[PDB]
Amino acid sequence: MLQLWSKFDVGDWLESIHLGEHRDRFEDHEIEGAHLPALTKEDFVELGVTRVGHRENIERALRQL
Repeated sequence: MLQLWSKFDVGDWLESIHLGEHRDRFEDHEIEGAHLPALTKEDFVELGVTRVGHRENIERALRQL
């Protein structure tokens, strides 16, 4: 479950939803599962998720969780 994911698990989840291109930068920023729901648009841009569609897919995958 989400709250228990390590930074590496977050990276694997990103890959599972076809956003693996962002895992290295999420890993470098030590993003863990518990952090995901609170990340803002600005945090995502800082993590390099600059495409609106990617951010929308991240949110959609979080809701589906």
